[PDB]
This record gives sequence, structure tokens and C-alpha cells, in this order.
Amino acid sequence: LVEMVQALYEAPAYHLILEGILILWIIRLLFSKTYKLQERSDLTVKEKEELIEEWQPEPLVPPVPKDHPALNYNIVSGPPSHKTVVNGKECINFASFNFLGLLDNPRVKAAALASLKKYGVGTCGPRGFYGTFDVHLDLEDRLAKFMKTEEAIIYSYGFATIASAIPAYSKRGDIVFVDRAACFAIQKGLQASRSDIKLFKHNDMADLERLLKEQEIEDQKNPRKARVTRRFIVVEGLYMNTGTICPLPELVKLKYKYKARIFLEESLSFGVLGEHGRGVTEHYGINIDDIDLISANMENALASIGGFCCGRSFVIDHQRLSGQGYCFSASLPPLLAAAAIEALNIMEENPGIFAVLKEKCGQIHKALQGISGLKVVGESLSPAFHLQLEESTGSREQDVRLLQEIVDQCMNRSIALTQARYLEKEEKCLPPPSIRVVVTVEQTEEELERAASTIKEVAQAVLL
Amino acid sequence: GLYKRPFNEAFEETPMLVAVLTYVGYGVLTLFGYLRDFLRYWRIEKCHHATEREEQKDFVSLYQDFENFYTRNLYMRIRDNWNRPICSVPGARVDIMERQSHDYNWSFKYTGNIIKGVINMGSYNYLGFARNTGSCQEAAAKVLEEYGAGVCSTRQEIGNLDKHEELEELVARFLGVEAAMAYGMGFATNSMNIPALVGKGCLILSDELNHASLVLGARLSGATIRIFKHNNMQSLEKLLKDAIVYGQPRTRRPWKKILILVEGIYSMEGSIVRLPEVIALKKKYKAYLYLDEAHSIGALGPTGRGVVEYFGLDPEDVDVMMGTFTKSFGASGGYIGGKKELIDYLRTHSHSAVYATSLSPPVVEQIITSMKCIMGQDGTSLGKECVQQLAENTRYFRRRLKEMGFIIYGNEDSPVVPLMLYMPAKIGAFGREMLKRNIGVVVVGFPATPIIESRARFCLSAAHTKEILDTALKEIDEVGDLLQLKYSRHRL
Amino acid sequence: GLYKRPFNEAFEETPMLVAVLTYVGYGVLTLFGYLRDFLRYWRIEKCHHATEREEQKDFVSLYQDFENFYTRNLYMRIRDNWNRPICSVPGARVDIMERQSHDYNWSFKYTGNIIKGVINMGSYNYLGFARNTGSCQEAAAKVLEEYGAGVCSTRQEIGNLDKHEELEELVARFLGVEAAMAYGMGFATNSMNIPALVGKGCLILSDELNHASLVLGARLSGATIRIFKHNNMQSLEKLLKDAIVYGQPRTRRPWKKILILVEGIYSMEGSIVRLPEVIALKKKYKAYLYLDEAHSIGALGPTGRGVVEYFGLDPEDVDVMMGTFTKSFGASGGYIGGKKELIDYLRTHSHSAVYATSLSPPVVEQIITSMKCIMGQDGTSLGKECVQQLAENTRYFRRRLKEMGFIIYGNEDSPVVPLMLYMPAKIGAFGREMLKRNIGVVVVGFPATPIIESRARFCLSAAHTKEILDTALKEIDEVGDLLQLKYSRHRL
Repeated sequence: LVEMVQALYEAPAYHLILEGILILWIIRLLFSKTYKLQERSDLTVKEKEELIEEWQPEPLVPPVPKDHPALNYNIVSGPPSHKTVVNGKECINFASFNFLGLLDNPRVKAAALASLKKYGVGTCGPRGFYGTFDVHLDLEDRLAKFMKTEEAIIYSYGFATIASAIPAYSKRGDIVFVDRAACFAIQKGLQASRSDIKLFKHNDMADLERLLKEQEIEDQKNPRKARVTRRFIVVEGLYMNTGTICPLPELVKLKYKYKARIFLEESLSFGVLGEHGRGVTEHYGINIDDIDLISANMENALASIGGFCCGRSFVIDHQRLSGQGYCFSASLPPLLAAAAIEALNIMEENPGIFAVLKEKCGQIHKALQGISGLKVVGESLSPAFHLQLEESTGSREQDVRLLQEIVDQCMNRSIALTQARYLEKEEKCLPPPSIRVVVTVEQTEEELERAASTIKEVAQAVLL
Repeated sequence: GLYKRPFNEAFEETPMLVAVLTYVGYGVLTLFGYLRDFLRYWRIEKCHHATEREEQKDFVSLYQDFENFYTRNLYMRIRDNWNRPICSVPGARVDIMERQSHDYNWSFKYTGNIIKGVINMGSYNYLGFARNTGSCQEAAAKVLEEYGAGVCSTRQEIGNLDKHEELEELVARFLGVEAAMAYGMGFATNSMNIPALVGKGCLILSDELNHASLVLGARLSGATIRIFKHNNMQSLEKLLKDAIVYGQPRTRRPWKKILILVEGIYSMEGSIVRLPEVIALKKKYKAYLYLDEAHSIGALGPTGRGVVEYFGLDPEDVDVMMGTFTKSFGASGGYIGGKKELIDYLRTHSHSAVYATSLSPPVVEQIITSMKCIMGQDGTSLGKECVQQLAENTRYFRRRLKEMGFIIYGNEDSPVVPLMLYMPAKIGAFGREMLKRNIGVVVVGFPATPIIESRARFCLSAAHTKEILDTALKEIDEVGDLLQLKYSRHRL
Repeated sequence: GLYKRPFNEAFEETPMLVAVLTYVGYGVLTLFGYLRDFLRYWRIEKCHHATEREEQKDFVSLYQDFENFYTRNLYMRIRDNWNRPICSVPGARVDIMERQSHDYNWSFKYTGNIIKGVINMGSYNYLGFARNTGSCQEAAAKVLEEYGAGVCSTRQEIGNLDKHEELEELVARFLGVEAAMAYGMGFATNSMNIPALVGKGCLILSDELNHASLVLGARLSGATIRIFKHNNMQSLEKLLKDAIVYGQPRTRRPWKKILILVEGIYSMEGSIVRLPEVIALKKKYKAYLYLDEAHSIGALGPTGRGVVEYFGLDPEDVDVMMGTFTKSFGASGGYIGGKKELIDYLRTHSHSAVYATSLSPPVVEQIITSMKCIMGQDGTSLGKECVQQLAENTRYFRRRLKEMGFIIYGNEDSPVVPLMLYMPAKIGAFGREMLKRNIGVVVVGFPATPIIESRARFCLSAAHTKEILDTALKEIDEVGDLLQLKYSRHRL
């Protein structure tokens, strides 16, 4: 073989370069996987116009049945409050998420009126372009102090709060372990981001542990990818669809065991749970710093339009420049912000109203127990819980119709109830039809007993 | 498409030397940003940033550092232009709280004094309805005293009220469509009503300069999205033809639907959509039209009926008409108008209809009062003088600015006036020198725009008198001389 | 698809040495053919061929010479094997007129000698109905006497006759289908009924080993033709799936129809179609089936009803059942069976129904008599005896040939035994050696078969007895030893 090498070295350069390009040609041919036919056909212009004229588009909106219950809207002839007027009939409000009863507090109205005289109704611009008022900064500081956190950010719409907070931190290729029975806002937030969603059973830490261990195995498969993948656990403090609280301590321990941050939704528990109404964290005593991001809205308890997210500056300062509902939308009107600030002052002044709400929820939950055709779904500490059908028929339409018949009978009996509404096609895990019951510090004990008796008799009559 | 009126617009191209100097500036900024990152990497220079808590150092880093490059190196240097707090009604004159920074804009602190009587060119009050003292404020206060501020339930549940029905009837009469619906956020309108109309297997032809709400709404739905050039009717026609002819990409089936998303007036560019061409192509190819009228619902038209009134078209031609009350009417909200079947289907199958709270009661009263004032139901000549005044202000401002030698984008009848600066340092320079002369403007930089095109947008109003416009024009001319911002070849 | 009985077929691969020697022989033949063409061109050697007349020398040459290359050089050297004139009934023993050539097969002169008692393996009788004397011949003689041989008009015109209706109803009862129609030629059946069923815009999935009549019928219609591998259900599935999901080739519109042309028994290969799989695929993908039962209509089946009886499938599953009376029943003709709607559409729109003469009366009479004999309307035990004897002969012959050391193709039930020779010279050698020993066979060469595979085919019959099979096997063993034809690895 040495003689061959010597002869090749004695060969001219052009011969060797030609042989090299020939070898490259051989490689190209051997790796020419695609097979071609040299057959090209182009459509004739007449055929193209025939296709253009033939095509007929579907109608923009499909024909809607006239039997849809959601088509009929309840018309309230006045402010939605205790002793309201629904459909021209006087009723007691058991359907509106106003727990603390701050909607009609005269101090809130006075503060809103003062700020309305000072600033007006509209802000007329995003937060970047002359849309930031001093009331917005005051409200953000008030929220930060009240929640014992470093920073808070306020959005002008409750849905947008979480639907824009979640996509900001979660990107494509990440892992999100979200509870199964999570509200539509969280579902749309998770759809906006393109990360991989893992769903676990409602309040089952066994399933969370199992999923985390499976992800740990997959990380052991490839360390380089596992170095650049982030893991989040999105849970709600007091669930909307189910009405059950979440077990924080186990979640926190799993966080510190498996290196996955926690996003908490506190729309329902922000102003009802804990001694001072700081949410589920105070109710459990877990430290505020353990949870990365805590979201809520100012609409249920504080009785004003908006929402907010709170946490350390490290996580919050990102939303100011990456949140869609924040960067590309007008800011909250000043009067709503002033109403929120006054409501915060009232909440901080006397913290016994949380205890009053707790005792009234206990009374109504105890009284309601005993319905033959309806089962109570929720927990004793929840202000809003569900009444579901004990014996479910074959189809959902009949269940909805029976529940609506019960609701109408109750409404004619001076108790105002609403049924939980969902998008049937869109919801991932679609809850069973249920009657929503909401408890307020405004309702006295006697009205609670009367409402229990009324719904009891109506259910017994209708189901039989 | 026939234009009953002349359609004049001028988008002059950038001078060549100006482009070269722009790239020089951006290269210098990039190199010094890399240098600063290296210095901070080895802790040679202390960094004024928050860091993750000590318990979580084991966790994977939350952010990727390279994504924040232009935030640390370019945005921080001129951060003082944006997020300017105000403490007054955003009228023609606004009061700006003054702040100072000694850490090169990393941290801000508020001085005691407040700047007073700043001419406001950044706010959106086209018709000048942002007044703290007026009939609309009296009506809003009257409703606020009784109804309270805020409703605590969804529309499908007890949260529905009579005020919302009254507002919907008023809006339906205003636009001229059969029916309309009102939402509590302009962003939410698009983001939660575009997915309902169009789903997977359909096509959404989107303009090149759509708002972020329209893009997000299209992205949430599973439809296929194609983008045509900005007001390039040839490109729209070509995409329509190819979409109808070649069918779906993977499996050559006909599309279920074709939806065209367009806006009335584009904010940053300043152009007005070529509506007659779009309507003609929509009729020819049997597509559907979504018209976003956030900017044109109050500013444009002899009576402020919209852009369809401006062009003289029939409102029944456009399938979906979205709009926002934030810009012109002075109250936060949104709406969608169309045929009755559309509105019924949306009332039944809309995300914000089922899952989100309805509008506030005082806000709907302010909208009702302002819209009645524009209609003329009040009977006072006020509200009709506002449109004439806005048209005169736009004509005067645009002509005077164009005859000084500046470069201005957009149509001749669009209240938004973009003035081009073309350089990164001139953004901060223009902002600071304008505030120093008591004028508030909005400057827009690179990542938002093309690289060569950095601008400053003026939003005119009917609240602006002639003296205010003359003062603003004189100061703008002086600053243009100072910074050499007159890059117009035709005039100077 | 489930097989009630086991399904066995063996296609042994060619030994490599035999392939190399085959190519050596074909190369030698090609070179000497080129040399002979050169000699014939320069008139050095007298050419024994006809030429165009003198008055037409100026015309363009009628043929291309290169097309006749394999005719002049390979076929002409061994032309004596084929076209052997027989002068007796084609029974188990046939009489062949002797012919000899003194100019190397270019011209033949008939010697007065007449070879007698030649064992007949080339004739296509399978139940031995080609008899000089019998009940069928007497009935045919009566019908010939009273009717006359041949009808002089078309079925639609006065040429229709009562015997044809009787034959059609008898065939319909025989197959088990609702209705059937009869034609005067099986080739005509295919070529004249395939164009009626499918047209432009339909697809025809044709087998890889289909008869020339089916291919011509498919070509006459405008439908697109795709060919799948022989009895590869994977390939049939692949083509069906691609055709359904991709649509028509240029404009991806859906196909109007899909038609699958298959045969019962392939004559040259000897294999039997996998009917259950084909029916399952037809039901799954919604295609139509055209089953050609020329060979299997009499040979296969416990009662001789075809492949559908053999596998046990329901006769109503197959859309169209073609068939031929030439092979088994001993009379020329053809038929198509199916549902009444199909038969009515054919009687209305069929090329041979409208433009061609119908069957001859004696032929239809003899077919009726033979079919009644098979069914059992005569009352004699015959009909079942023929089927049992044919099955026994097939099994015995195939077992003996395989145990001797030869290579045999096809299923074990098919009465067609395609022995393999593999070489060009061995074709002529085997033909001449078999004829010298009083056995007649059919050999096939290159332009027909793939180059490596050249075969000699035996068609068994129920007329052959055990003595005849023993004699034929002994002679075949002697010649196979003489020519070294025992290529089988497993047995030798």
C-alpha cells in the first residue's frame, strides 16, 4: 500500500483534484434520496376561474336553535344588590359575587364621586403614553402593602389579568402542570402560550407526584434539554367550578422537591379567606414568599372592574413590558381605582367581616344539607358552592331544563338564583350542570333559613 | 372601487445618508451593549437589578438574558420618555408630575413640583370629550350615586342590567346596523370574539399592520393566518385567488370560510384603509369582512359615523364592525355591530359573554351621553362643531408641518400625524427637548417599527384652539432646526 | 380476510448460476442476431422474406425492421414448437399433422405422416367436455338441424333469439347472481363491456399479470390506470389509500369511481387470487370489483361454481363477474353476471349488444347441455365425478413433479402446472424432446415472460387417467434428467 501512496504523491495536482470532485459527485448521487419524474403540469386559466366560481363559503354564523336557554338574558331593573328586582319581580340576591357587600357602601360611592370630579371617566391611552395617573400608583402601592409583597401590577379587565400573566413567563417547550378543574381564564392563558400542558386530577397530589417523577425520568434521558426547561404549577386558591380549597403545604413541598415554580389564582379567596383576608396563604399560614406569582381580580370582593397580580419585583417587573393586556390597552378609569382603594381601606379597618362571612357560610352550608334530588358540592368555608343533580339523566339538556325550572320556581318565591354557565364545546373538563349559591355578609340568618326551606321544598316538588 | 373624493397619501422614502447614519448608531449601541454585558458578567461593575432569592438558585433561570438585551442596553437609556404620570384630566393641557433619576434611569424618584399647562399631543381624545366638568359628567355622577360603581356578575347570569340594553340599542342606531353588543374592554372584544366566529380549517387574511388584539385573537383560534402588504390591493387579490384555487395546504380541500381583518385608521402609520377596493374584492370572492374602527369611529366622517360614512359606503356591506369608545367618546369599552343573527350567536357563544364581567354603570352612562351629544338628540349645535373643528385642525397642522420640510406619513385627512426622526439618539433627544418646551409627544423606536423608521406621533383634537396649535408649531420648528429633523427633498 | 382452508403457494427463486448462464445465452443470441442483420443488409446472404411491390417502393416503409428483431433472430429459430396443426378432437389424445422444414423454419411442408395418440397438455379442457360423441353433441346436432349455424343480425335488432334468453337465465341460476348476459367472445366481453362501466375521471386498479383483453378494455376507456404488484395486498392498500386521499392527479378533485380488475386463476403464473383480502379492501375503501373467471369457473370449487365457491364467499359481494365458456364447457363464448340493474344497463349500452352478431345456436345448445350436466339436472352422477377426478389429478401431478426435483409455480389447487426451464435453448430443446416422446406442451419465452423466468405449462384435465399421468411423468423425468431441469434446492 506504500507504493500506492508514493505513486499518488508523485501524481500531478489536477488529476487528484478531479478525482476528488468525482468522489464528491459519487457521494451526491448516493445521497440523492429524492426521485424525480420530470413531469410538470400547470392549471389552465379557465380551470382556475371555474374553481373560483364553483367555491361557495359556509355562512359566518351557524343557524342557532331558538330553544337555547342562554339566549334569554335576565334583565335587572336596578343595581344588582340585596333586595334586587329581577325580571320585574322583587327578589333577594343569592346569585351575585358580592361577598363583603361593598357595592353599596356610601364611602365607596363618595370616593368614586370625588375622583370622578377630579379626573373624569376616561384615561385615553395606554400606561406608556400619558395613561398613568397617580391613583394607579397609589392603588398598586396599597395592594403591595396589603398583600405583604414587594410589588403589584393592575390590569383593567379581570380575564386579561391571568390570560396575559401566564403567557408572559411560559414559552414554547416548557412544562405546565395545571389542575384539571381550572377556570376558563387559566385555560385561555395556557392556550396563548405554546408550552406543553400536563393535566392532573383535581386535588390529587398522587397524580402530581406521578407526573413530576415521569418528567424527572425524561430529564434523566437528556440533561442538556433539561437544563433549559422550566416547570410551572398553576393552581387556584378556591376553585370556581368545584368550590373546594387546595392543599398548599403539599404543593410547596413538591415545589422545593422537584424545582417547579407555583402560580396561584386567588379570584375567589382574595377577600374571604384568612383572618385578615389575604387569601389561602394566610388561611394555611404558608409564607407569602414561597408562591412566585399571585393573581386575583378586584371584581368579586372589592366590587370594581379590574384585576391584579402581585409578587416580588423580579417576577412582576417583567409583566410591565411583556403583558399584552397591559402594554396594548387603555388603563383603568380613575373612579374604579378610587373605589378599589376605598374598599381596601374599609377591609383593613375592621377585619371581623371575614368572620361574619365565615359564620354565615357555615350556617347556610349546614342548613342546605338534606336535599333528596340535589347534592351540595363545595366546602364549608366556601362562599360560593354548587347544587348538582343527585341522579343524572341521560342527556345534559334535560338536566339544564330541570335546574332552570327549579330556578324559576325559586325566583317566583322571592329567592334569586342563577345557574352556572359554560361554553360546552370549548371547556376541557366540562363540569356537570349545577345551581350556583353565593353567600354575602348582607344576608341575615333568617333569610338564609328561609332560602334553604324554599329551595328544599321546590326541589322536592320538582324532582318528584 | 370608485372614490367619490380624491385619495391622497404620501410615504416618502428615507434619505440614503440618513439610513447609513442610523446603522452607524445602532452598531455603536450594540457593541457597547455587549461590552456592558461582559462587564456585568464578571461582577466587575455592580448591577442595579433584582436577583432570584437564595432558596431558588437551584431552579432553572426564569428568563433568558439575551431576550432582555434591548431592554437593558437601549430602552433603559431613554426610559424617561415613557410612563409619564399625570395628575389632571387629559385635555388640551395636562399636568405632568416631574421625576428625576441619578442612576441613569434605572431608578426614578419624584420631585415635589409638578409641571403645569403642558400641551397634550399624546392623548387620544379626538373629539375633546375628556372634560371633568360637563353634562356627561353630571349624568355619570347621577348614575354612579344610584347604580354604584361596578357590577359583580356576568351578563348571562344576574349581571345583566337595563343600562347595557339601552347602550346596545343606542349603538345599533348610531352605526346603522341591525344590532350591536357592548364589552368591557376593547382588547377583549377582539381577543374573545374572533375565536368564536372562525375556527380551525378557515383562513384569516390579516393586514401587515394590525393591532396586537387582532393578531392575538387570530392566534387563539386555530385558523390559518396569511399576511398581505399594507394597503396593497394587488397582494390581497393574489392571496384571495391562491387561497380559493389551491385550497388548504396539506389536504387540497376548499376553505370553510375566508375572513379579512382590516382597520379604519392605522395609528402609527396614519393611513386610511382603501375600503371600496376591499369591499369590491370581498363581494367578488365571497369572503367576509372584519372592520376595526377604534380610531375612525369618532374622528372620521362628516358626522363622525365612522369610515364608511367618510367613503360613502353602505354599512350593510361590512360583515362585522368592531369599535372602541376609549378613543373618541372618552369612556372605556368596546362593541361589535352587525346583523341580528350575528349578535344572537355572539350573545350565546362569546367568551366574555359567559366568563367575564359586563361594563360599569357610570361608564355606560357617559358613553350614552356622549353618543347622544354626537347624534344631535340633545338639540344643541355642540357636537357638530367638534367634527368641523377637528377637520380644520388636521388640515392646518398637516399642511404647516409639511411646508416646513418635515417628513410626514399617512393620508391628508387622518388626525394622527407621524413625524419621522430616523435615528435612535434623536428619539430621546426629541422627547426631552419637547418636554423641556412644555409639549408632550409620543416617540416610537426600533423593535416596534422597522429599523430605519423611528417616529413621533401627534394626536390632534377638537379641544385644541388655534393659539395652542401655533405655539406647538413654532416650538416644533425650533426643535427641528436644533436637531436637523427636516429630511424632505421636495420642500424645506 | 379469513381462510377456511389453508392457502399454500410456492414461488422458488432462481439459482444464481442459472441466471448468469441465461444472460450468457441471451447475449450470444443478440450478437449473432446483429451479425445476421448486417449480412442480410448488404445482400451477402439471400433473405427469405417478402418485400413491398415495385410500384410501392417509393412509399414510406410499412414496418420498422428493429421491431421484428426478436422475431427474426430468436422466435424464428424455434418457430416449429408453436402453431402445430391438429386434425382430431382435442381430447386426452390428439392427432398432430407432421410438418418439416429444410430452410430453418422459414417455410414448412406437410409430410404425409400423421402423429397419433399424442398426450395433450396444451388444450384448455378441464372437465373433458370436448368429446366427439355424447349427449351434448346430439343436442347440438338437433339444434343445428332445426335452427342453422350462425345468426345474421344483432341482438337489439331481429337477431335476438329465444335460445339466448334461455342461456342467460340458466347462467344466472348457475352463478347465483340475479342476472347475466352472454356474448359471442370472451375477448369481446372484456373489450366491449369495460368501456361502458367506467369513463374519463375514474380510476382502474389493474393487476400486474392481467390478460390482454382486460388491458385493452381499460385502455379503450378514458379512465386512469394504475398497476399494483401481483397478489401484494400491501400494494393494493397503498394505491387505494393514495388514490382516495390525493384525488385526481392534476386538479385534486375526488375520483368518480374506483374499479379493481382481478382474475380468478392466472394462467401462466398458476396462482389463485386472494379473494377474501380483496373483498375486505373493497368494503373498507368503497371500490368496485371486476372478477375474471375464465379459468376457474369450471376447474375450481367443490361443485365447480368458481373461486367464490372455492373460498366460500358470497357471490353478491363481487360487483361484476366475467366468465368464458371456452375453457371448461367446451364451447366458445363469454358472459357477465351481476345485479339486474347492471345487466339492464349493459343490455342498453354495450358495444357488442348493439353492433355485433350474437352467439350461434348450436354453441348455446351445447353450453346449456354441459351446464345442465355439471349442475345435475340430467340425473347422472356425472358432473361431480369430473370435478373429483380433476382435483385428484391436479394433486397427484403436482406432488409427483415437486418430489422429482423440478420447480413448480402457483397454488396447489390450480390445475395449471408451470414448470420452469430458465434458458432460451432449453425452450426449443424441451418442446422438441416432449413432442418426440408423444407429449404436447406449451413453452413461453422472453418477450412474454420476464427474462430470467421461461416456462413450460401443463394444463391438466379430467379426461386424463392415472396411466396417462404415469406415462407423462416418466417421460418428463427422462427429459428433465437429459436437460438438467431439476433446479430445486429442497428436493432433487
